[PDB]
Amino acid sequence: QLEKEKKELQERLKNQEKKIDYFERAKRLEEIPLIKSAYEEQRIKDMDLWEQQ
Amino acid sequence: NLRYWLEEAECRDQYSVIFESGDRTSIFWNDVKDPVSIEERARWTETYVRWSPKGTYLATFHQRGIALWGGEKFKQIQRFSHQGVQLIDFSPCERYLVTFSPLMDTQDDPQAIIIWDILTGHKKRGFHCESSAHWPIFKWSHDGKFFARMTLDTLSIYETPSMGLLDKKSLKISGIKDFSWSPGGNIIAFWVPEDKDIPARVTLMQLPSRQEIRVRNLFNVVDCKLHWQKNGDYLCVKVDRTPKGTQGVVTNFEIFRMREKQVPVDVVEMKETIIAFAWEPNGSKFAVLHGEAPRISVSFYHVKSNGKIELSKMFDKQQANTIFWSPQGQFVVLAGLRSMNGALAFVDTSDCTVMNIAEHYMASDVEWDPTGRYVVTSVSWWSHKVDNAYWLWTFQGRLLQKNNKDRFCQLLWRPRPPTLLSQEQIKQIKKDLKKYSKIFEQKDRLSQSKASKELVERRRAMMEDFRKYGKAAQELYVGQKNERLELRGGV
Amino acid sequence: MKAIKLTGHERPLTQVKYNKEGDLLFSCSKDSSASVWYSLNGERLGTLDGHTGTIWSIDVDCFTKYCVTGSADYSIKLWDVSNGQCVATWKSPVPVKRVEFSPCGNYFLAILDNVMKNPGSINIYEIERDSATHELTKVSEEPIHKIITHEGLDAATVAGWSTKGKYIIAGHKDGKISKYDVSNNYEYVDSIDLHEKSISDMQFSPDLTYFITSSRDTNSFLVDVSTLQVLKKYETDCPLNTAVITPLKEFIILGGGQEAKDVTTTSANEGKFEARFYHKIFEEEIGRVQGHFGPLNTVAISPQGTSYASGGEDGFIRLHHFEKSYFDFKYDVEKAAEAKEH
Amino acid sequence: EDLEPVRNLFRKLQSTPKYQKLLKERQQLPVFKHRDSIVETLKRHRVVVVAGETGSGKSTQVPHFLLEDLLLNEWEASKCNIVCTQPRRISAVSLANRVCDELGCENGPGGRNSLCGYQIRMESRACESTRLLYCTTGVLLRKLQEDGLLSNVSHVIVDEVHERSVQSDFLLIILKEILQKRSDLHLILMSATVDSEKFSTYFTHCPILRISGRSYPVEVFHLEDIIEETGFVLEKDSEYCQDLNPFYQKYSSRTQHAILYMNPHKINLDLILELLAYLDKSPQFRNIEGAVLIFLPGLAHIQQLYDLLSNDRRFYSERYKVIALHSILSTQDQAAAFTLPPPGVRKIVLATNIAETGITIPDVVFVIDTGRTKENKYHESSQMSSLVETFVSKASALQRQGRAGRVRDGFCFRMYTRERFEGFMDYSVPEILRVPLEELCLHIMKCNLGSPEDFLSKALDPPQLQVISNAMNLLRKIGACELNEPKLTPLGQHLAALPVNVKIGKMLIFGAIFGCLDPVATLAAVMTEKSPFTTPIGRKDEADLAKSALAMADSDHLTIYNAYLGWKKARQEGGYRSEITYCRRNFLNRTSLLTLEDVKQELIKLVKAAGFSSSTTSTSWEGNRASQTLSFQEIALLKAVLVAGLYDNVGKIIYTKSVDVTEKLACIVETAQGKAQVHPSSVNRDLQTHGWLLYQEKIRYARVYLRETTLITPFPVLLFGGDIEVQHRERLLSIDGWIYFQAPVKIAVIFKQLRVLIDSVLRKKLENPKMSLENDKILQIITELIKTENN
Repeated sequence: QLEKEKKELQERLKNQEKKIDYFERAKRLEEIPLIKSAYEEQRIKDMDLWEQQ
Repeated sequence: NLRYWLEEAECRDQYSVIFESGDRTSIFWNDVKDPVSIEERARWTETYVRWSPKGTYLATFHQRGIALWGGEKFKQIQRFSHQGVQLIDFSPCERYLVTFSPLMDTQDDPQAIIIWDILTGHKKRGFHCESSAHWPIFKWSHDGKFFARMTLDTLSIYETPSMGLLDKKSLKISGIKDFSWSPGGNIIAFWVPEDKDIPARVTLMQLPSRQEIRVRNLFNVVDCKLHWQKNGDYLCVKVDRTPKGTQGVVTNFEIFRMREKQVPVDVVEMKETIIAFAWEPNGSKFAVLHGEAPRISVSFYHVKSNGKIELSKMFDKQQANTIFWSPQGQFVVLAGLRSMNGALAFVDTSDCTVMNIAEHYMASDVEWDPTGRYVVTSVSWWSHKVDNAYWLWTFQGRLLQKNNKDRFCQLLWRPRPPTLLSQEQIKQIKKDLKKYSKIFEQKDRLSQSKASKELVERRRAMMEDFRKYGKAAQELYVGQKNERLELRGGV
Repeated sequence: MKAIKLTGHERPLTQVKYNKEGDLLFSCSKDSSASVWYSLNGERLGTLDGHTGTIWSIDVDCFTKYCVTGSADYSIKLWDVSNGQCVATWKSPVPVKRVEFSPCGNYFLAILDNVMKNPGSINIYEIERDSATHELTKVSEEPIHKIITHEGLDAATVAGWSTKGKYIIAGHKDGKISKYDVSNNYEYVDSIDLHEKSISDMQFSPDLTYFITSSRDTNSFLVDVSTLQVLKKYETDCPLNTAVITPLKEFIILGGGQEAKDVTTTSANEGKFEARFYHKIFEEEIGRVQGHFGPLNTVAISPQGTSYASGGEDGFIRLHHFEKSYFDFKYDVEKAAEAKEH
Repeated sequence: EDLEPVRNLFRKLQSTPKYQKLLKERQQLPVFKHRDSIVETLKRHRVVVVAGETGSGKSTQVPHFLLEDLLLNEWEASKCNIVCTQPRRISAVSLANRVCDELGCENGPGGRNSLCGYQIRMESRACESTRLLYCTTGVLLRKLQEDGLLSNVSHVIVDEVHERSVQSDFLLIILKEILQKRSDLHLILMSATVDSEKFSTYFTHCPILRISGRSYPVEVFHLEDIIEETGFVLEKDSEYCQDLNPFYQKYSSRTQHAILYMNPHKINLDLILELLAYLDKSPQFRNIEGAVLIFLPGLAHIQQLYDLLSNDRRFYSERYKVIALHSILSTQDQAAAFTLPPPGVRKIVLATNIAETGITIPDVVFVIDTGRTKENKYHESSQMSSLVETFVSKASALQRQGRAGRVRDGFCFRMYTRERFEGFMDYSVPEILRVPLEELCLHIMKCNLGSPEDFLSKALDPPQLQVISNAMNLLRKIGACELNEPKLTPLGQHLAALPVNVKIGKMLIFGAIFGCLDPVATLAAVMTEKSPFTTPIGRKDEADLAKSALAMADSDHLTIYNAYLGWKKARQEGGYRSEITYCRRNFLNRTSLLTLEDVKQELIKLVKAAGFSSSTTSTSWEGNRASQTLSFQEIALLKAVLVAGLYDNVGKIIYTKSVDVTEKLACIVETAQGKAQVHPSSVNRDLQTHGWLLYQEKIRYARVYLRETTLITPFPVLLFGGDIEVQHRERLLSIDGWIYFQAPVKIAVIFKQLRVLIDSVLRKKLENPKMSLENDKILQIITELIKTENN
């Protein structure tokens, strides 16, 4: 019973680790196009601010 | 930062930021198998190296002027001439840099707190020197709209964009022992002990109105500590009260609620010697440590479905002195920092259950992934000198590696905030409802399984043939002359 | 790695060696004094003075109590490391080209060159030591055995002992390697024919169960002691003077080069005699490390695998401390297999 | 700093025949085998502990190897300047001379082109080429007050860290803070003992280099060995007579009987005489030249053994020279212990714990250790020092043993069993801590190192907070610190800059303000140095009578001053022969009187450098007055300045009218901390008057004694004492609520107002030391008032 609970705990922990890692990887992949768009907008603003200064 | 995170092949984690390997300030990834070194740059900093809040710039100390190292392959794009400086820190929105000289020169005269605007590249202000207390002595608001410092008899409030003086005034309030800005727009929590005619109080003040919106007198207190929740939802105050025997007899927790009408107050706790408190990141649970039992006791608190926040679990007494929570809320580290052994214990939450307990010989320093996957802990050579190392570990209870480092100075992860967050992303996180899922990780492991093939096979065969040759000689030698083969000279 | 440069010798280097704990480095050159250096910072600890000729070989015992040198002046000397004094000299009828201690420090061999009419030989000497202090008590003026050049081989040029001193392995001026059985009165056991030129170095793996050869014929061979099977071949376009097997990582370091002579070297191209690192198992060149102004004549690796030193025909020793990129250097199948563990 | 001139100087020195000769001797030292490992470890680590026995060569060769490496090898350090601290003046001077010789320097330390120098209190031997400085720990601490980062120093070496002195431990706290601020500073800790782990741990587990080294072995004989070898028989009727551990079964039944029945609570002086006679008879020791050093718990046992040696026919010959070494003796009599005896004469030095640390007698070969001391205990509730000490610690006994073995092999005879030694405590109770902390607290505040409480909490062994509070209360009472804050007053800033006790420093500053600096600097030198009065063995009553013939104004302080004036006169009028004749007639140490002149001139220079000039119009003391007795008015002023420095040390004379004219009753004094007797060496021992006594020190021996006393009058106490209360109805004036004077109410109010005037003038003068007070009406009236009290 101790070995069974230890195996079930290890499997639950391993499944939790994978879920968190895959969730963060998925969030980052969906964020890439937004980061690129935000970089283009920031580059325009920095260029306008430089020209104005 | 974001681009590199997409393009680069691995599998699967964070970027550093290492002081230690060699006489060099050095760049690494987290490639699961090892951290792989990207660069090692000889004498890049002359004291300490600091990241910008999104990791955008690297702030590098040179004794002839602080430098902001930018561009993908790293060069100085901006450098600020202030010597005698040791403190070199940003506004939380990456727009302004504050430099402080605790060593007077004729650089400061006597304007030792110098504020540099990153967007222009110019010194906007200097403010004359300081004696008290912990850095930051001059504290920004979350938006970077306001900036302030205490005079003991008067709070002075300074204003972005030009670093003016708010209302053309400073707020004549006396006896302040510390002040903390809210994450929420825009509020200061500050507190006053027994000052002559005035009994002790905690004040919540709104700005730019400048009104003491919630004051509570606390009465006869040795000390208090003001702990904001990370979104500004709550202010917890940790209050140590005094009987007529002149003792710190009992710690109380009193929680102000800031979204709720007319700022109601949850009085929660009464207990012996509370030495640490920490909120759940982005949430509403909390964990607490109590002294003198004679090992340190741990108490765990959750929010009830009927309202109030209340004790829910405890665990037996331990060596943990520092409570360090994951940015993803679930995992909390209970760490006995500055102990020779053990002393790192790991708890999964809701309903606080201990997952693992591990080594880190002479542990000093501790940090997490911004999304909670990895823990890194280190032993600075400024702190300790019997092992000197960094230790890298996965949230589960699996060590990745421990790498001893010869005169180890520092480790810091490069910041990586989640780029956007929304109701549909929060919905996608709930999609598989709770049971298991099998959509992503099995495909990444299949990709890794593909990475064992095509020219790879001949090399796998070579590795194998070598291990076999070696086992054969290993056997023979044990039998013939009782000798154990090795690849490095034993201790 | 980071490198610093040790200068002391004004003459081409002939041998560098680390001691067992890897905190001292010993070197000899065509000068008549040897030097001892701290391997941490390259500071010179002191010198060994008394020979009158090039010192070809230096070795240090497993206790770091004595080192032994072989010289062009037709002598071998034994030195006390803590005060740099000579405690014993043997005279030789021929120059001595190489010396090495047995793994436990009770014997050393010396290669006696085949000059004038001498056929050459590997001499074995015994040092009787106090079992507590490891100080010597007796040295005999005679070797306790002389392995005269075997019938059919040219003279030995290099030799070393295998694990527990059970075999002596030798390399010869005709590119052969031969093996001698220490228990059986050093009798000839076997030989292999590897190189088209003389064997210029031969060094052992950390456990002494295999070794690596090098030759000016551009090739290097990894060879098993017990069978003399050739395990690996590293093929170069460069005449080699020296080679080593690294601890910790599965790497090989090779070194040699061809003196420039008549062609002009530009300032951009100066300092480009290199050591080449190969992967031991895959036989693949993985790096070249520059810094020398003439051929590399000797390379040594610390037994901890944390630095290496090279001595050049330029009269310098470059001392190298490995960095994190070196320790983490891994083929993709090596990352895979190291993770398969857990 | 262009090092090339100094590198070229060193290369020239290395070519000298002197350097090459001494290099061959240096190569024989144990530490030389570790030269390259020491240098390489110091390159890799900012802090290193170097542990190894005395005589291994550490203190000479570790600083030398570091100097050699920094000059010859292009280390990335742009700077080569090494400081090596020593607890002892003689060690700083002798090590610098030895290393200067080993460097091939011809002019000695601080000579032209000398790479090595030394600096001790009142003596500096360094030049612009000096890159290795040996100094006393308190010299480096003063340099830290001038340069808080030691900006011009590259390497600090703290030697003899195992002595665990207050100044060493204090320096280690400061150096730990500087090592956090400066990445370029290196620290070496040198120890003779094996507790290198505590120092390693305290500096973040820094590397320990263990140098295997004998050097200069001391053979140890325990009480059982001494009894066996001497043939000593314990007589059953002797005052030393009061399952024997199986360990003793190897000794004779006589020795077993002597060990079983010998009183462990008495020092067997008869066994010391037999042991001394055995050293001359024994074939083992008879041919060994050297001095014998005997550790005794105090002056009474020194006298008892001196009398036994003087009366014993075995020791009556010109073959022995018996010398006492005790804290009570003059600096000249203490200096006699360092003089070599004539050839064939055995020197016997009878010493307390004064020989146990900080002092080196180079010719000691034999140590006799009684294993006993007398120790100062401070009682906080009474503010009294008591002298009551028992067995020494193991650390103390090993340091006594190590008095043999310094220059050559030696012998240590322990007048206690091996088992008794094994049962000694390892360390004495708070060697650094048990002492008063006021000078330490003053120094902490002078260096702006925070509160004394918070700073001392960081010590290896923190003192009790009550000791710190008491020390701070004394600094507040003196006026060195503000009343509510740990901040130095202008007086405190001047006191912290003077190399003397706060009470003596206040006396010097007041001596300058009252324009009496020359006599007061002589009194200050007398209070800091050993008494010039000697009491030669067997001539006590003649020495006491000669001191009484010099007695001045019922004051020990003015009696010593009068002795100095008469010596100065004898030297000026009759030269060297008159000087010696005066010293011999009055039992004075000439060397002590010379040191008093040197210390006086330097104290005057330091007070003048602080801006306190003596007025050029008082030609009264600087010009030719070696021929005049002090006027009564000058005596009154000197007593007043003594009270201004020492007021915390006042007591009321308990006059008891003797019934019997023949009983010389000792003068009894009531102090704020209880009753005491005037010490028998005082001219006031038999003082039979009502009044007030000032004292320098209150010490517990068998009784509580007041040392170095002065009879004082009311006006000094009223002007410079603690709080004045006026009892208008009773016509009584109280000072600190316990000192009572009968005064008309108007006179009592006058003194209360005169203090406000004094404090106003003193404050202005302490804030601006260069301000002239010559025409100050207030100072003139106070000086006139003090001068009138005895008319």
